[PDB]
Amino acid sequence: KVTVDTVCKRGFLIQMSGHLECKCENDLVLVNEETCEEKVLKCDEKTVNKPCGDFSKCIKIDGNPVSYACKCNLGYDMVNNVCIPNECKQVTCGNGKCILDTSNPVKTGVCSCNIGKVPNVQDQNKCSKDGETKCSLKCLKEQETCKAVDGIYKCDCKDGFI
Amino acid sequence: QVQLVESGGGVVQPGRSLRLSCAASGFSFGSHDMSWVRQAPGKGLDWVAVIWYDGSKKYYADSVKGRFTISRDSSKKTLYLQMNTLRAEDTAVYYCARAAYDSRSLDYWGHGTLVTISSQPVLTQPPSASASLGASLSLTCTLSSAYSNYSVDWYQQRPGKGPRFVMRVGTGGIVRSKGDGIPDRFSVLASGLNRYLTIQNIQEEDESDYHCGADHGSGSNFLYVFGTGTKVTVLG
Ligand SMILES: *[C@@H]1O[C@H](CO)[C@@H](O)[C@H](O)[C@H]1NC(C)=O
Repeated sequence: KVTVDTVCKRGFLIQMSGHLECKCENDLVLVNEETCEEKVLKCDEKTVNKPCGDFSKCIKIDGNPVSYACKCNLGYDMVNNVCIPNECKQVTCGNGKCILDTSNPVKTGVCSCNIGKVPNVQDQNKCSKDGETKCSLKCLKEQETCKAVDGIYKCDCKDGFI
Repeated sequence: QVQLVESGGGVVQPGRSLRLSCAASGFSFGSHDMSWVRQAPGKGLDWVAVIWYDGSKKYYADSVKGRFTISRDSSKKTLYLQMNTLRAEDTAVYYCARAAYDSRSLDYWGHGTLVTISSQPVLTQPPSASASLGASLSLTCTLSSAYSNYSVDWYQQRPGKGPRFVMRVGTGGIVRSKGDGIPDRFSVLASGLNRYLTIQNIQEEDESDYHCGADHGSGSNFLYVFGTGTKVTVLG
């Protein structure tokens, strides 16, 4: 799983209230949890099995005739044109996102909250309670510092260390 | 695992409406095209409508054009079929069918719900076939020369049950995709315009109606066609 020591290929670590994950640079897309690559714009015979989005690949569709479609990888479902774990299909979190939980005997979806929010036991553990989260990211010394932006922690460049 | 359960069937008078549902469980609902297929008493399969995995396209059969509407509420993982201006011609068992992740084959079928309304050729199969226990039988499905390179799907419908997917066979006799729970006694072959489903060491449980089907996606229009069905009788 993604930890503070995890290296993200062409990406960077970010932190929410309950997990860490890699976020891609520029306009790249995730092919797995720790690797970002360039997306293809059109699915066809030349781009089969290449990424076309976060956890999505171009799939050869056998038929009369053969066609090509961009579909989510195994274990993911497309919800509002975004691939998410199947166990997160009907999870509503509010000020957060649903992630896969593997601590119970069966796979479950749990809410991981934006920085500043925590699961609310009085609201089905949704992200509707204010709480503090300490940044655990290990940023570059003298050049970077951990800051919260758009609800996540990430290593930001200090003033003058551009 | 994969499950499709239909609901909403019943008796309706000609001219009125009826909405069918299909609750899906066991798979990524957004990664599969979903279809409705109907079967009138004593007849073969008849494709009704299809909706795209992401929801970009909806296609319908000419017999239901302007009267039926397919929908999916991606959240609830439910497939709908709205039927207006019903006719006695619409009396049939309606199955919701799921397409495979990487092919047009209908690899999973519901058990069906009954609706009773009361107050160029692509594919061809012989109507019947027979064989003795333990023998071998080859079922034939013949294409038109204009579609000589088409792949066809085979489906098995046990008596009193709904269909299930067996195998898709293309030119060269290549297994393009195979259904779940199919015994090794089942195989496929091809020769020119013909596609074959073969069964060795025939059992009493092989007594079924076998249906040939194929998708046809020319231009920006989609259509799934079915043969008449070959009813197989096992002697002994
Ligand atoms: C069959 O028809 C033509 C042959 O030239 C081709 O364009 C088409 O893609 C073929 N389809 C399949 C499924 O082989």
